[PDB]
Amino acid sequence: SQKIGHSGLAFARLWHHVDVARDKRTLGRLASAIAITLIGRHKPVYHPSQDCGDYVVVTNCQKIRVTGKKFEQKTYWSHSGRPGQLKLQTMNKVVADKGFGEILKKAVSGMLPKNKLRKQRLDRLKVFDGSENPYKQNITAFAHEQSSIPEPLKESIFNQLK
Amino acid sequence: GGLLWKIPWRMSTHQKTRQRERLRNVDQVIKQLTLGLHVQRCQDKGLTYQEAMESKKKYKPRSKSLRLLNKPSVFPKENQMSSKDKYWTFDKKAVGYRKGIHKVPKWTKISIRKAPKFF
Amino acid sequence: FKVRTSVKKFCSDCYLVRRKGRVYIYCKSNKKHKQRQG
Amino acid sequence: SQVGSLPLYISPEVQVSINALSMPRIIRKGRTSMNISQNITVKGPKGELSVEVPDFLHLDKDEKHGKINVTVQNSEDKHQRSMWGTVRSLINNHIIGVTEGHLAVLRFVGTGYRAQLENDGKFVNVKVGASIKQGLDVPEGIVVKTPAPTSLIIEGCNKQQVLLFAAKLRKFHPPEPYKGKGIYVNDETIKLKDKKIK
Amino acid sequence: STRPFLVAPSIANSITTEAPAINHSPELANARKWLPKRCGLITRKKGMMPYFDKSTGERSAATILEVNNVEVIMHRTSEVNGYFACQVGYGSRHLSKVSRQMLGHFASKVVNPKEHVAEFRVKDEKGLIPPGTLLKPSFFKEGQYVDVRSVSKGKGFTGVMKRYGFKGLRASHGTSIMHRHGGSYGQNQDPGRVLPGRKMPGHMGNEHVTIQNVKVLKVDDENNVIWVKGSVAGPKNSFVKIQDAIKKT
RNA sequence: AGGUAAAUAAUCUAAAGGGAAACAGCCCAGAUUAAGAUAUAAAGUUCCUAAUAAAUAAUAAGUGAAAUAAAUAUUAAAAU
RNA sequence: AAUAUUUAAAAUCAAAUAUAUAUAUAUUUGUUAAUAGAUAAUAUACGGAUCUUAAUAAUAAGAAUUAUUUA
RNA sequence: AGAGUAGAUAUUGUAAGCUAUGUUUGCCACCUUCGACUCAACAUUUCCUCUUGGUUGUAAAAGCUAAGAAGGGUU
RNA sequence: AAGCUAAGUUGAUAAUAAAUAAAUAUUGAAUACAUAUUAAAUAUGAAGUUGUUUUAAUAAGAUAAUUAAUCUGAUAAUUUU
Ligand SMILES: [Mg+2]
Ligand SMILES: [Mg+2]
Ligand SMILES: [Mg+2]
Ligand SMILES: [Mg+2]
Ligand SMILES: [Mg+2]
Ligand SMILES: [Mg+2]
Ligand SMILES: [Mg+2]
Ligand SMILES: [Mg+2]
Ligand SMILES: [Mg+2]
Ligand SMILES: [Mg+2]
Ligand SMILES: [Mg+2]
Ligand SMILES: [Mg+2]
Ligand SMILES: [Mg+2]
Ligand SMILES: [Mg+2]
Ligand SMILES: [Mg+2]
Ligand SMILES: [Mg+2]
Ligand SMILES: [Mg+2]
Ligand SMILES: [Mg+2]
Ligand SMILES: [Mg+2]
Ligand SMILES: [Mg+2]
Ligand SMILES: [Mg+2]
Repeated sequence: SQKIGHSGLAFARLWHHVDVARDKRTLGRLASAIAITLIGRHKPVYHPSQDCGDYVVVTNCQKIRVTGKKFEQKTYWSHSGRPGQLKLQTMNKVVADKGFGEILKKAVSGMLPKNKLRKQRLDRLKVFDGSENPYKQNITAFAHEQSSIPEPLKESIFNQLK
Repeated sequence: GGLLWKIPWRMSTHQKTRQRERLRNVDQVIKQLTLGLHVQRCQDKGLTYQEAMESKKKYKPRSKSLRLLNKPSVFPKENQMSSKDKYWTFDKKAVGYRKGIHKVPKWTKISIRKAPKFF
Repeated sequence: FKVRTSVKKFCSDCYLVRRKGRVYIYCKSNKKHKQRQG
Repeated sequence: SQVGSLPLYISPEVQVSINALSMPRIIRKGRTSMNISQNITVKGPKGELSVEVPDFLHLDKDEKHGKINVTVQNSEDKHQRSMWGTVRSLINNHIIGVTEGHLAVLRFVGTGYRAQLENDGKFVNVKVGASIKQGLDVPEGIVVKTPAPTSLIIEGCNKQQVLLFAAKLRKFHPPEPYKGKGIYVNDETIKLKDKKIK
Repeated sequence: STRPFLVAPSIANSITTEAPAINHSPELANARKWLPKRCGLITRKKGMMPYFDKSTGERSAATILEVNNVEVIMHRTSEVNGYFACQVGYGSRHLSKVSRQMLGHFASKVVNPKEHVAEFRVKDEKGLIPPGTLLKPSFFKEGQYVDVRSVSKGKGFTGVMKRYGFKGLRASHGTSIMHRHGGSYGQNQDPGRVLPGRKMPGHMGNEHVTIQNVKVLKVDDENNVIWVKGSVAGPKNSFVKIQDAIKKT
């Protein structure tokens, strides 16, 4: 009886935004939160046989928080398959070569279930080092929360793009 | 020793909680066994159940097993034991002359409360 | 230079040193006293 | 601690002031954290120097007697006291530099060993023995002159810079244990081994 | 005339920061590269002749590379492409062979249909030659070094001996039918597989080669030929890219 | 010595299920057939993976986090 | 503060409990940490991700290690 | 301990002690081909090449010992 | 004779640059001294590392044409580049 009704809104791939400049969680703990919202556990309509994930946009990744000395000690491995060609890159090298978004993407990828939906769930995670992203308008906005935003700033974000 | 019995040498915090609970349950069984004897003796003297429970004098057990099980020196209560004795047992062929309690077979059921004074 | 797990002070001029996650010894009086904790 | 407790006598010609940073760097560490949100600008007749002191360090001022005292909010923490002593030492060194000027004497003892200034004094050419031109450029804030080829005098407002440059020159040929030969940063001496020539 | 639109504060109030530069980027990669400062030429190898020096009599093999209608077609810039290069065309070709799309592309750049087209990457704008300017053998100077690049001669399925210089097996002393084989190819059951890259029979040739530091010993435009000492990869009538040597000057 | 010979107890042999990643012999717990409401055992509760919040101290080594590697040396902390 | 020993609830001290009960007797419990030493062959191997927190500041994080505990 | 002109720790290091590897000779029985030719891949406990510390026993040159180093080479 | 070859000819050992291991230093307190820091600041340092050069693979991007009697491919024929 509870299932009968308009179910379209429930299965809507909303877009969430996390600003690492304001968020105070570390890399691992933030990754765990991002994985849960990508899997869809936050939705009461979730079933393991369905991909109910929601797009997650992460900005200002350069202010990520890594504790200890992992930034220069943690090693990322990638083996082609031939003996003697194992590559061990430290986190410092990876971010300098690809970016801070890849650290989050790598962390989230492990959290995701090892299913056929892993790759589809990972691409839903968009990570940007800075604040400039093409998905600025692709976020959950509400009428009752536009009072705080000044009009000149609002117009710049909407019309003035790229 | 090729076959892998991956039994760790330390317990998790959750195993320790369960061990403390199991010791308390055994003590509560002993506490209840004595209580029944005290109440039964009091009823034999003529008293009723209620006054027996409220009697100032508590008849101590006379059997050897129950008398010793009520001695803290012989069978200490959980709140009386040391942390080492709660989680560690005595083995004479181990470094430190101690080994994890969880390595004792059927440790959940068997009761080992006393260890040698200096070991 | 002496690479030993046991580093000791012989000369009254040796001084212990903590660097690169290791213990060093240097003696201005005599250079044979130099050792590293390895 | 004890070094940081020493009074600091400031002459009238040398003025010392504390300021604040518009961009406070926050360098992270283990269980302890550090924040730098203040600046000290020591000024005197012989140039001026600046230091970025930590936020948890404040300078007490007393016009009478020209005495200034450096204090920290909590001296119990090891990190604070360690920084307290270092800050005390350096500001004193900056003050001494801007009022008198630090000096370094480089002495060459080997035969044919000498230093000649090139590029209108900007370059120091060392001749401690080699088939390749050897020398390093003088940095900003360091003035180098050579009273004689054998000797050399180096001065500047920063004690750390002048001695680092002098030490860098020394690395070309440190003193030899057998016959004294090389560059001497100061009056330091090297014990000569016996002349047991085989 | 304002369309409806709503903004979430999560990005309206966010501070503005510029993403740092990453090595995986055309900008950083271009700055790391080792590129020459001048454009190049497309040539067709016509053969090889002896070059007799008239002052000392030394006889050195020289391969003749002709230039025919070598014209610059269009440019490539960092702002729109990420690298600096000069597209160069060679030769002339009948309209019946060139695709309609390509014939339009050439017309847009006011050039003839061309036998070949190639790019010569350069260090910066200063090396970009204006489009439509014809290029001559005089573009190179006597006695300077250039790098040649061409597809090598085909050789078909070539065995281990001819491909990697394997010494094969004994030719006598009881050897069985297997003489021209490499012998072993792995270990016994530890890897359980032939490791990748194992040297093995295959096809060699029709492959790109880059001979470096080839010396120019005669430049003349009245015959439309360039003389370069030595050998240039490829067969009769094979396109060769000449450009200033990066290693030697 | 995953060796050999006996003594006591349990399990496998002939034992499903949960836990120890995988696991004949270890910790629980023994399958008549259903259902699935409630208690649960061992074991767990950041995500993969069903489930959590706290109190007091120590660690700065990623030591450690489900298979503890020793004599000794260094640094530091308490008591006499 | 310097120097020389040990790292101990045995003795002593503190606390809790059972009896005679304002006290005494008896029983029980409470005494260091980090690093180096540190070691081989297809490939990093806590099962993997990953785990140590940060005021300006978020509806909101601050061991997911070790030791003793609570709900 | 003892040699090292002097001095145990430049170099050497009796006999006993604590360990690491599974490269030799063994032990258990869960499990019934040495050498040569060809091609080699991997480790470093580094033979040469590169940087460095010690060497009354580093005057120079050759050397001894030790640390970082597996990119190239090793009839 | 052409072709193929090496016993022959030509070239290459891939710079510049960045951070580094052992090691050599400046200032400097915690700890009046000393201490290159397992404190904050400042420098050197290897045939190694990142890179660079070279080959192979995908094609982000770019120029142009877009119902065709000389738009794009393939089948078909004469062939070796
Ligand atoms: Mg042969
Ligand atoms: Mg034959
Ligand atoms: Mg075989
Ligand atoms: Mg047996
Ligand atoms: Mg049977
Ligand atoms: Mg079973
Ligand atoms: Mg049975
Ligand atoms: Mg049954
Ligand atoms: Mg670990
Ligand atoms: Mg587990
Ligand atoms: Mg006692
Ligand atoms: Mg491994
Ligand atoms: Mg002697
Ligand atoms: Mg011996
Ligand atoms: Mg080594
Ligand atoms: Mg010599
Ligand atoms: Mg290299
Ligand atoms: Mg040659
Ligand atoms: Mg001092
Ligand atoms: Mg010194
Ligand atoms: Mg180099």
